[PDB]
Formats: sequence, C-alpha cells, structure tokens
Amino acid sequence: SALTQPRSVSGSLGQSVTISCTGISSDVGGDNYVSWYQQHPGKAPKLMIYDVSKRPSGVPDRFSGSKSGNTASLTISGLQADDEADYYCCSYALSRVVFGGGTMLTVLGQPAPSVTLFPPSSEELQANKATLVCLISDFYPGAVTVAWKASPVGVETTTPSKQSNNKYAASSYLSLTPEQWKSHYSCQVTHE
Amino acid sequence: CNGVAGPNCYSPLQSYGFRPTYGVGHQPYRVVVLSFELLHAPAT
Amino acid sequence: NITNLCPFHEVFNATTFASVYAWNRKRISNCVADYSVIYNFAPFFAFK
Amino acid sequence: CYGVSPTKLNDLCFTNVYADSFVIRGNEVSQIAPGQTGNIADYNYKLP
Amino acid sequence: VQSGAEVKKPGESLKISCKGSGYTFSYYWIGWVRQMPGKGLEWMGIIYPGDSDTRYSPSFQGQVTISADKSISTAYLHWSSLKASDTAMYYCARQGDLGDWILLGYWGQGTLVTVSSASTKGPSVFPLKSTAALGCLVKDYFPEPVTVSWNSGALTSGVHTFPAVLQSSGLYSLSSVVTVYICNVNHKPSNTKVDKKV
Amino acid sequence: QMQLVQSGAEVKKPGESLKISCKGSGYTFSYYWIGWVRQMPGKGLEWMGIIYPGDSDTRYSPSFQGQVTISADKSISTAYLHWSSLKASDTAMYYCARQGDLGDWILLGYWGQGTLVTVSSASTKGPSVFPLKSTAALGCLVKDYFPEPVTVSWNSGALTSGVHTFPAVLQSSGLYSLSSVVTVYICNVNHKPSNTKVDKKV
Repeated sequence: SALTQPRSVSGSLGQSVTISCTGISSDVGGDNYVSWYQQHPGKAPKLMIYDVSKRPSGVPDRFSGSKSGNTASLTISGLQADDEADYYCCSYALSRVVFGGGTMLTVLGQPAPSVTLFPPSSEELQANKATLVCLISDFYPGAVTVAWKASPVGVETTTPSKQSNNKYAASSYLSLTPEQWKSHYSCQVTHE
Repeated sequence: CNGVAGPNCYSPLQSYGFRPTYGVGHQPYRVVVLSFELLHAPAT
Repeated sequence: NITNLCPFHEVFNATTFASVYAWNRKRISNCVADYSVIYNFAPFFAFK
Repeated sequence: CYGVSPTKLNDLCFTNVYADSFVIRGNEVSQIAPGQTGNIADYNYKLP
Repeated sequence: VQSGAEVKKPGESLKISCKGSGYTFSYYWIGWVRQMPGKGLEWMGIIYPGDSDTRYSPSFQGQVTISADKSISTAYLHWSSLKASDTAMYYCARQGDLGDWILLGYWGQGTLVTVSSASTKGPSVFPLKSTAALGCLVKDYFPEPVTVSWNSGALTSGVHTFPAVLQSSGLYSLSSVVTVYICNVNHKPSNTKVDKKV
Repeated sequence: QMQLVQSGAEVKKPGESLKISCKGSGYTFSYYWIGWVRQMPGKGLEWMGIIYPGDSDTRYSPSFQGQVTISADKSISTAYLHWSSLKASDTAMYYCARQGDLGDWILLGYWGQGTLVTVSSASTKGPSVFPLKSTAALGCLVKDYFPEPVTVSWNSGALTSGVHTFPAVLQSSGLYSLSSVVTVYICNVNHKPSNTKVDKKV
C-alpha cells in the first residue's frame, strides 16, 4: 500500500487547514500508528505530530490530528508565514516505515515587483558576448512574464525561487551577440 | 533446460547469509554427529 | 481449492503488541497455512 | 544422546565411531534429529 | 554538522556521514532516510547500537548497507556499484524517547549527494545605474551547488542570492545582489575560488 | 580504507611489565579478530594468540599459555597486551595482525608497522655524537650507545634529499656505531625511547 497525500494545498493566515492521509494499514496491537513530520524547504525535518491521542513536547498546541477508519487528517490552526513547510504522514503498524506523496503548505494574504535592468559588462563584450539580465523580485503572487523588445526578440528563466526571505524571485538570462546588441533593448514585466 | 538457471529451473545450491549483524537463529552452528553402533560386533 | 496466501506477515512483524490484561487475538480462516515462513523470521525461546 | 548416556560414556565400547561435521543455520538445529522433517532433513542430511 | 558531498561516478563507493548529540548511543535505534529531488522521504533501514539487528526496506535489501561508527557516535553508510538515480538527501534519524522503537524522534542535517560525469568544469565570474546596489554574475559552470559571497562574508544584511537558471547547454548561471565591494565565489566540486570587484 | 597502527617502540628492564597496545580505526573493531606475533629473529616467527573483541572469546598458543595474556577494549576499539615477569628471552619484534575480509577467522589479513622491544640491563646509556679534500659532503658519528634503535636527523628534518643513513656497527667491546652523511648543517640525534636528544654541528 502507498499513502496518498494532496500535492498542494491553499491555506490562509489565521484560518485552518486539514491535510488528508489515506492508505494507512493496521496490524494486531493497535491502529494509532500515525505520525506526521515537519520538514522546512531546504532545512532539517522535525517531528511535529505523533500519537495524535497525545501531545508531543515542544510542539505548539495549534497542531492536532484525528483518525477515521483508514483515513487520517492533520488539523493545523493559526497559519503564519514561517509555517510554510512540507508535511508527511507515516504509518508503522507492520514495522515498515512509509511516507506520503508530499504536501506543500501555502498561505494567502496581502501581497509591486522590483524590476531592474543591468547592461553587460566590458569583460563579456571582450569575450564576444552580450548577456542582458532582467531581475525580478519582491512579488507575492506567482504570476510573472519576462519579455524583451528589439520587434519582439537562447533564453532561459526560472519562476520559483528559494525560501530565504519569504518572497518569490525570478530571473532570465538573454544571451545574444554584442554586434546585434550594439546595433539597437528594454525589459517587459507582466504582473498582477 | 540443462545449463540455464534463468528460467524456472533454478540451481539447487544456495548460499547462506552468515553475518555478525544477524542475531541468534541465523548464526552458524557447528554440528558433530557422533554415530555410535553398539552391538554384537567386535569392538575396536 | 483455496489458493489465497495466508496473512501471516501481519502478527509476527507487529510494531507494538497488546497488554497482558487486554490480549487481542486475530481470526484466521480461509487460507493456506504455510508455517515454513515463520522459522526464517526469528527463533523462539518456547516452541512447545 | 540417543540410546546412550552423556555421563556414562567412558565405560563402554564401540565398533566404529564416525564423527560427522557440518555447519547449519541457527534455526536448523531443531531439524537435525531422528524423525524430523524440513528442508535440511529431507534434502541435505537425514537421521534414521 | 555533516560532511560535504563530493561529485562521484556510479561505481566509486562514496560515503556520507552525520553527527548527532544529546543522547547515549547504547540502546537507541538509529537509521537513515533519503529524499530524492522531487519526491518524498524514503526509509531504507535502521541499526542498533548493540547487536546490529538491521532491518532493511524491501526496496533496499541489497542496495545500501549501514556501517555506522559506535566508538565516535557518528553514523556512516557504505555503497557498492552505485547508479545515477542514487542522488538523494540522506537524513540520519534516531529512535528517541518520544515514541516507539521504530518512531523517529530526532533527525540529522541532511546532505544531497550529487552524481554527474561532466568532468567538473570550472566556473567563471563576470561583473555587471542604481547608484544604490551592486551585483556579480557567475556563468559557465556545470555543478549546481555554487555559493557566492561578498568580502568573504563580511556583509550579511541586505545580501540575497538567487537560484541558478539551467541553460540549454547544460550549464547554469547565478545572480546575486548586495545593499551598498568585492564578490567572492566558491566552487566546492572543483575547489576553485574566483574573486571579482565591481 | 581501513587503518591500523601499533604503539611506539620501547625498551624496558626485566620486571617493568610494559603495556604495548594497538589502535584500530576505519571499521567496526568488534567482528574482526586481532592478534600478535613475536620470536627471536634467528628462530623466525611464532604465533601468540588471538582475541575476539565482540564478546568473551580468547585463544592462546600452547607456547604462550601463561607467559603473556591478550586483552582488548571494544569501546575505544583499542587492544591492550599485558606481560608478567619479563626475562632476557623477550627481546623480539612484535607485529600485530587482524582477521580481514580476505580469508577465514584464523587467517591474518593485514599487519601493523611493528614495535621493537629489547631487553637489556645497561641502564639505557645515553648516546654521544661526534662530527667528522672533499670540499662536497658532511657527516656525523654517533658512538657510546647501548640501545640499537637510534634516530639521526639533519636540521631537525629540514634536509631530506641527499641524506643517507648507514646501518650500525657493533664493536667488540659491546657498543654500536653508525654513520650518517648528507649531500651538500646541524646533525640532530634524538633517542626517542630514552628522550635523549644530542645536537652537533660539523
């Protein structure tokens, strides 16, 4: 059996969220072999909810669980900014450790992206290169579009960023020749 | 099937997994069977 | 003509067993009792 | 010791004593005995 | 604190480690749980401080063995004939007095082993109207774990590092900003450090 | 890779009962056997005994039933030997050996670096250093020393290329003498077993 978990959830600040957990097996001796783990993105996992009939030490009282047949639920109240982390339910009734499909906790709230343009350096021009970098940051919604004007213009970009300042960031690196760059650019950013 | 262990015809020789990590039950045990034959035969 | 294997891998490999005063039993029926899969798990101090 | 006593052994005679030697698994010690059954007692070494 | 992850090829028998503290390595179960990029945790097996009654996962019976050190309370893992899909963040967990023997009370730090065969191409640094902020650019580098610092870490506030962008040629490119200056870039797989001033 | 190292070479008098040990690392020193061997160089080698650090299990050679005992510590993974009533017939080389994953339990897998032990009642007489057309090369002479193991260095080991050390020559009076030259300077001689360091410049 494999534990089924929602891939992504949408919570809110001050509200509650219930993470589902199905496929939990049971053996002779009990049926409360359910434990949850809190793993921050890029950090070390920490035990948060185990033996939902009891309360772990050091874990705030705003975390609790429930049991209903073969389906369990993780009740979390008081969603904050630092609560954004990965959660996985575990089942160890048959002396085997299994994990869910991964859960991403996202919260909603009140969110102007920073648009900056930097020309290529002299070291790039001497190497017959011309990289146009348009930096985008300080935007809460996950909607962003990168485009340049030459008539519209290899180019790669990454929309998601790393969890370091609780803010999203995206950047694109347009690689063109210096002969075509000096013959003419501007960055076009679309945001909600 | 004569010399192919791939299909259902398997090799009748299997190896043990004797390791100190495995506790009692899987540890090797030396067995000495002292076969005794006490009868009317001349005893040497 | 029953051919379904017996759920023997459900009691011997249990994580936590019941207490002494609240011992629990598992009903086992309609299966093929293959006791050969029990010896490879672990020896027993009492096998009377 | 089948048929003989372990202590009252140095006061007897034998025709030809053969000391076998073989290493088996820990859970297979209960199978090396007369009248027993199993994989070893039927395929590797059997006692009458 | 854990040891770094060096770029290795499948079949070199690399080794990872983790350091724990706050308990006695006498009768508490301890194991390792990996996490591949893009999936959840995967439990492999555990080991006992005394008689090593190791119980491996059915999908890890002959893929990884536990070789933890007891004299120094430092866990270790041994591999043999590795594959490309073995890249995962290995987390060291112990039993703990919180739950049962199989329950994981505490966890380690985690180290993401990187497996590649691109000969570990050396990186390159290139410099960049706001003045007020400055930045540096790092291009032409295949390995992903590349860090950029400013003045050897003298400035911490107002410093941000953006994730690398995968190029079409397989390389990456990283950008960094600092609130205003020499930007220092360290490459762990190649042990090459390049300095640049805006 | 697995590593193994013994203790330093020492010279003791009959009745001190030294405690030469053996340090092991790089693996679990509980499931692998470990032992020692010693014998007069004119008689070859001789097996002493082995010990299993996993539990209580010791096996000794019939020639070493009560002459020497072998012990081990599973915690720090360090073995510990112990002698009783050392005599003049104990001046032999001590080499350690382990089981190893190559052969059986009795097969010796690896070896240490060695530990020289010499029995003598000369009160550990301190050495003396004396210096020596070519100029070009220089050298020094060490005389008036009873113990055989003597280390000679030039400028505390600063010069390594062109440095050569000749074996010692035992005089008829019962003293050794060796020559150490260097291709070209202070010749430093430090007797580690006696902590005697003598400096001399050519």
